[PDB]
Amino acid sequence: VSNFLKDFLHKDRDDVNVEIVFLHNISPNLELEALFKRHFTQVEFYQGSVLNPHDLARVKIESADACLILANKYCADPDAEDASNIMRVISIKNYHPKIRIITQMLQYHNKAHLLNIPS
Amino acid sequence: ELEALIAEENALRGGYSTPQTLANRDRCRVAQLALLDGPFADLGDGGCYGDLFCKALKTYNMLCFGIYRLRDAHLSTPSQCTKRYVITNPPYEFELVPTDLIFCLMQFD
Amino acid sequence: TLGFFIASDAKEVKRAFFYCKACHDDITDPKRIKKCGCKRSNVKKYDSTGMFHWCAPKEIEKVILTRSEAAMTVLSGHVVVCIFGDVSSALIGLRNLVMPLRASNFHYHELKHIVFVGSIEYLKREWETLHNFPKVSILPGTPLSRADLRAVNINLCDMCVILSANQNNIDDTSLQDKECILASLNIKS
Amino acid sequence: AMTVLSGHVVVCIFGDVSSALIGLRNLVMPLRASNFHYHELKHIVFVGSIEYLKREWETLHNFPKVSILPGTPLSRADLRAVNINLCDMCVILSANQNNIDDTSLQDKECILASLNIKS
Repeated sequence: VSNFLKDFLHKDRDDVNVEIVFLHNISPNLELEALFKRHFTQVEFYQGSVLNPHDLARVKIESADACLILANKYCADPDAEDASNIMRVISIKNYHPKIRIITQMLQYHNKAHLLNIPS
Repeated sequence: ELEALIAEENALRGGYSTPQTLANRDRCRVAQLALLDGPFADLGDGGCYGDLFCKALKTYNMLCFGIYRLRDAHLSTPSQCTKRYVITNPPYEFELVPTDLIFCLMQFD
Repeated sequence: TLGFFIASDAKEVKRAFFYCKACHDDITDPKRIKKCGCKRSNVKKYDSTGMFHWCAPKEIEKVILTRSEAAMTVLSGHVVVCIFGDVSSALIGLRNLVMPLRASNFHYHELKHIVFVGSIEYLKREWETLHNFPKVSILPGTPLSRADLRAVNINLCDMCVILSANQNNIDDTSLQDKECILASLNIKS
Repeated sequence: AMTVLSGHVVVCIFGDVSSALIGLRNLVMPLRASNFHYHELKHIVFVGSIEYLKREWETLHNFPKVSILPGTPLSRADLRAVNINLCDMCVILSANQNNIDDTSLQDKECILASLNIKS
């Protein structure tokens, strides 16, 4: 998150009126508390999955410019987090089929599963 | 008894065939019949479920069991979907359409 | 004796033994029905019970087949079964799928041919419970690999079963089912 | 199943390869104790994983009459083939005492076997 927040909420942007809403089931440690306290006016964290559509109803996913799904740089199996992010794309497009999603993958042969979805 | 016979060695062994054996494979299987090539192609459209029940049971002893109706059948405009839903125990009021795949329990000839 | 009835209510089936020719010959209304007015050639074909198709116990190298080998034989009408099973993954008991699909209430030509698709090094760990049934096949591939499904004649095929062998590993809850949903969509595309 | 060997003593073992040692040798020594005549002896048939008994057989390989049956004590056909009905006391010993789930569940295999033999 830090690099993404450093190169997203940067001083030299034009007209940033956009409030980042993180949504993740694991509660953060103290370092992320210190990081979210630094960006108080732009960042809101929430706890919960992106598979329960009630949790998507809490973050107002129905109306948002876009939803970005991040991915870990490392893992035991890349087909774990690849297919998990494909699952998250399936869920978010199942809720509201007119949203832009900018995701991440870890392989190239797992990215063909995103053309699988008709939405 | 077959739970016991599988319980003896954790395997499904077998042997020869008797007139007791081939008399045991007369159970009633589960199947799904069309409404085009069948006998009741006349009863295919506008036939009530009850008449199909009786004319199937009194002729073939096939227990009519449910109607597997196509989803975009009650709609007026022709769609292209082939997903069909399941209706269990239809009463006399239930109008039949010719493009169904009626669930029935079939006997063994 | 007992009868097993499909109804809509328990009072509909309380009716079901209140019957007499005299008391209830000519009543067509169910509410009217409910009156307690009664005054009162030695080839091994089947198994020992004779209820399942039983062939001879064969070797697993017979019913193994490559991608191009199944691509040669057109085998329409069949039933494929996908398995996401690793070697360390827990058992499923695929035998209980083959028994009621080889149930001897069907004729021998009437049967549906089963082709499993998955890791051969999983199916060898369960094949000692399935090695008695007449026609069956193994495809040593991956259900996500689309070329095996092209070679398995999925388009000209009966319902294809997707079963997740590795239910054992559980990440979150829904993520446990990720492989099955991912496969089904891939088959649809 | 060919050789009828009545009077014998079977010993069941629930031993996996990774499971800890038992020391079955200390069962065979006082049952081969030279206070008995050679015809007077009780023949021991172990029943269990051969890939466990190979890990302890280097301590038992000196004794006159002994046998291994590579099966499972829960598998009833091996007990039919081991002539359990025409046999002396049958010993059930749980090799995998190492894995311990709860407390009683550790002893589940032994109780399950004994009941199966009784049926």
